[PDB]
Amino acid sequence: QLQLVQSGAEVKKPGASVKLSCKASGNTFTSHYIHWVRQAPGQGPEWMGIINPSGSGTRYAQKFQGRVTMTRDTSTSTVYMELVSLRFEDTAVYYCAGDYYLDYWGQGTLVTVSSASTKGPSVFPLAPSTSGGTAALGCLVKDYFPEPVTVSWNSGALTSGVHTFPAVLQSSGLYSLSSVVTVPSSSLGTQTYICNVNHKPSNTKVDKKVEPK
Amino acid sequence: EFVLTQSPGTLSLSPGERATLSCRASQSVTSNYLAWYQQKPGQAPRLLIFGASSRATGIPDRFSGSGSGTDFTLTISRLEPEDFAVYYCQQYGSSPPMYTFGPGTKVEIKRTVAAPSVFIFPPSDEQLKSGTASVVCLLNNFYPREAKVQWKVDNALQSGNSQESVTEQDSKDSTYSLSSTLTLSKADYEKHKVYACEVTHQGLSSPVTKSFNRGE
Amino acid sequence: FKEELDKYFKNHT
Repeated sequence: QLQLVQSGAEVKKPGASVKLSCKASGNTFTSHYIHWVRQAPGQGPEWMGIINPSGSGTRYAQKFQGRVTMTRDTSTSTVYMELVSLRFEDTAVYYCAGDYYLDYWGQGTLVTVSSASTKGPSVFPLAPSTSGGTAALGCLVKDYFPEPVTVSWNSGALTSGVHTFPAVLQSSGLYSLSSVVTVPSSSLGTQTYICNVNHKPSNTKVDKKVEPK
Repeated sequence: EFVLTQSPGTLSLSPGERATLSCRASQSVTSNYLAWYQQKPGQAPRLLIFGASSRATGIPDRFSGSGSGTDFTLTISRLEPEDFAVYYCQQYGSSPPMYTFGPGTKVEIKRTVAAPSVFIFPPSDEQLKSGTASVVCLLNNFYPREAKVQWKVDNALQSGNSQESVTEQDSKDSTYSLSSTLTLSKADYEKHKVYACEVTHQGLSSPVTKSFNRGE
Repeated sequence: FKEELDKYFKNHT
């Protein structure tokens, strides 16, 4: 019943600081070592440091010494990690983990370090012959910030043949991705195809009907 | 931070087969403090093995670890569908406390070679009205993951101006899909007529080219 | 390992 619940996603400007929290749930009757581990996009996990069960002692990875501080509040079963002088390279999912061997893990907190402002996506059609009668169509989800966005098709009715690609960070500092689906070319006159785009950081919900041009 | 290598970078195997993953340290691992973690997309890592050979609570018996000195192994006796994932070794130490994850080995599903279906998409009229033009080349349901995409504009080979994205291996047909996007201003896009992407893949006896003419 | 890790933090209680 050892479980950890982390705080919500953060967006910070370069040079600012961020303070993340990690609260134990379930069996909160003893105290455990707590670690912080981060994972940048496309990279493997990187250990940042550890705080002992009482909170009287810490040890940080050399790469983060002088930049990271861990504290804990025994009264609330909560551990905190503060990272200062944020850099572009600090954009990552930050995890807490418990016990000697990182036996159990929180769900992760996304931290984005960027000068960009919250911006909802512009959704454009990827309009649809093929030897097997298979047409490809999709939606281009362009120029949003920050991550993440969600895409569904026909309000979740269409899932077969759907590919929603991982986002790429453009040189503008904004993210872009495409979602595509393959359909029978014969259905292009019978079925309607709508991509449902949800960008929760900007409270933007866009439905886009994709048609042959 | 310890120094670790994992071989191979990618292991391609079928369900039911035995998987052997290797981790090598630059120097002898003090006290055999070597652990193994599993990670799937969108999830935290999961502890499998600690102390070189001790299985963590709740981990199936098909996972086992062995090693000493510089050379350590994780064996999955028979791969189940849920076992295809990335696996990280990790060296740890007590004085001072230090935990260092290795670079990782991806265990993917091997399947028959599948050629990509290729599609090219012109920019929408809506996007063009905004002063921007994105051209998208889609490579759908191919295996293996390796491929080459070459952009040609009025038959001039392009370089350095595209961005690519690849899906995770599909759970049902074990294929990959890839997008390549060329982004141009409306004025730059209107300078040229023929836009093409050419795909090279093991499943293709000859490169496949899809193209369109701006205007038609 | 566990006893060694505890020992590292012994001077801080």
